[PDB]
Amino acid sequence: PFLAHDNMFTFTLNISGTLVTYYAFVNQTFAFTYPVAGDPLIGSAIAPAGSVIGVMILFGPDLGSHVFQYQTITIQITPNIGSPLTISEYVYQPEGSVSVI
Amino acid sequence: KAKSTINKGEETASTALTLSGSVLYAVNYPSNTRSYWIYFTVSPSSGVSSVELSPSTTAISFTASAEGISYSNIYEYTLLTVSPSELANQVYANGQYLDLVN
Amino acid sequence: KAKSTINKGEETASTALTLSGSVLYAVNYPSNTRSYWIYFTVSPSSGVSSVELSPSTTAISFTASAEGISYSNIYEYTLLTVSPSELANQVYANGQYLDLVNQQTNAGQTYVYYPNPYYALLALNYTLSKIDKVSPSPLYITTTTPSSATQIYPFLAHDNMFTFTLNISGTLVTYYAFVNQTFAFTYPVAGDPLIGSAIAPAGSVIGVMILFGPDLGSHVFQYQTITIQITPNIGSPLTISEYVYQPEGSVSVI
Amino acid sequence: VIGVMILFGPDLGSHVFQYQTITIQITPNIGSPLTISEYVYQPEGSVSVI
Amino acid sequence: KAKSTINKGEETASTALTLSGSVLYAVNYPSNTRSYWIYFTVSPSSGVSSV
Amino acid sequence: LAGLDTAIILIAFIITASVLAYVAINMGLFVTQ
Amino acid sequence: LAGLDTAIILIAFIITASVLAYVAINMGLFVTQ
Amino acid sequence: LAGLDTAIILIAFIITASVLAYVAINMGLFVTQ
Repeated sequence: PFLAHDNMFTFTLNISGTLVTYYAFVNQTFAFTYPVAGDPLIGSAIAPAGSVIGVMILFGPDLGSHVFQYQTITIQITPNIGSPLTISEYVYQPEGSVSVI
Repeated sequence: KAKSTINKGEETASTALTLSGSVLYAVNYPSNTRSYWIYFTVSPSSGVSSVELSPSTTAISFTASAEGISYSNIYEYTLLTVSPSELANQVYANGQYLDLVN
Repeated sequence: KAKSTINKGEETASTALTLSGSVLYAVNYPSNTRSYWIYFTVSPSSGVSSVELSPSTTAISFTASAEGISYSNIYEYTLLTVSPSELANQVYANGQYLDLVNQQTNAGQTYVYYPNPYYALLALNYTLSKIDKVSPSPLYITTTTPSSATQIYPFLAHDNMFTFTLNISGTLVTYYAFVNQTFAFTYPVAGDPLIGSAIAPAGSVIGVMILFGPDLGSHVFQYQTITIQITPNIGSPLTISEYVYQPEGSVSVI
Repeated sequence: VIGVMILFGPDLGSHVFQYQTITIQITPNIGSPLTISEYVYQPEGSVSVI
Repeated sequence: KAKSTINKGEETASTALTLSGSVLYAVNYPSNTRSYWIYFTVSPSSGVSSV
Repeated sequence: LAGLDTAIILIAFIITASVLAYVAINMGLFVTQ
Repeated sequence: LAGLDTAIILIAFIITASVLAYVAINMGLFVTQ
Repeated sequence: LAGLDTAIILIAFIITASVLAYVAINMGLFVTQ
């Protein structure tokens, strides 16, 4: 029953020539990082130079009920060693359900 | 005490991050009212140093100007710690398994 | 006697506190008449040493020259001292108790951080009520309608009210906050394995929120300069100086 | 030039220093002693530089 | 006796070591759980005296 | 003894320029983005 | 012997350096901010 | 007398100012490179 308050987004896959769908359920806005390019040292949780690291922010129930429209969205990463990375974007309106914005 | 501290001061000024790739936005298209996820990539500034992105130390923030909602350290989990031997053992949607981590 | 005094003089030069993140600012957008709160995160500069942020030996001074105000030591409470164990359960939104504090574990040491200034606010509402016994409650966050709050408690009308709505268990729950005196608090945001100690370790990230009272909240900063000075006991002060004139929406950016 | 090599045992080698101050002090019979004190943050490379 | 004191007081003010060369800490890198050893080199301060 | 003092005056300033360098590039990576 | 005197001058020098140190950080962060 | 004390202290203060030069050049090289 308690999986009814979470958020939902559907993505499908074609395995062995068969169509299989998947349904999501998230109860809190969070984000995770996974290797995407040239990361030899796996397990140490370190991003060496030359290795690209993907970042995925998952919405939730508290925020997913809205849609960012004509506002300045600001995400910021702050590592322990070095200067932070402050991203500041402004969106007009999403398109295709996956927009570059 | 001075020498060791100068060594770290140099390390701080060297490391930095850049926004490699683009930033993506997932929202229900026909009725634009439901947010799904936001994804992008990140890499060190250049070939200068190796940055550590362990979620126990670094913290991804978030805020919204219009709706006034603000956040702090939405960064909780990562997949760098796991090893590709553990993932590829068992998962499938049909009679045959599939490999996730290349 | 000389050695210890030269040794102590060496430790002074290695405090090095800086500013991280940004300096947000939120007010009533339609009628820009009341000022609610100011929240900015503050971190050590680099891996030099741990800096002290205890509210007993630190001064935060807020002043605006354009209107003749000058406050000193509005630094009263922190959330670094409270342990997440006692705070874990006693908060009930609807049906189930929502958890405000987050925690991790790595390298044998556990971590503690807070995800929102709102969850940090509610955690501050409870801790002043039960943990540290005080007769005057500078903050009182309740879910009753503000009119009802005036009926049950008379003196809850002079304070300035600002709301923050949430979404728990699928029902839109609202909240109301009342501040009777301008004060400021801190709460860990990242890499703070030192819970209860109130000493920001090297490279950690700490939050600092200033809640406007009634006397000051009635004024809005337009074409004025702000000066916030976080003065620890030893080492470098930090003078946040900005120049703003408009809110640009519900919240500002600088 | 002489080389000092501290070999950890079972009592101390079971730990790992992180965000700490490590201090070593050599004390000869005549003359001042050497006082080494570094602040290690995060071990990297399997041979840490500090 | 006063002679031997000065002959020994000078050596105390002259002999001193110094850390030349970096310090190396060795631990298991994929999973930082153990600790192996620490190595560094020492040398006299200047060309002043032996220790 | 110009060694002991200037050694601290050194590190007292090396840390100072480090923070200024930290906040300077902090502004840089912000505006270009 | 003069080291008994060098300590007084030395500690005073450290204080002047420390005060100058953070005043730079205070104003350095200001101009960047 | 104080002549021997001044002689002994003179040897001591030189070594500290010497070893400060030892580390000052090393970190100057490493940083610049």
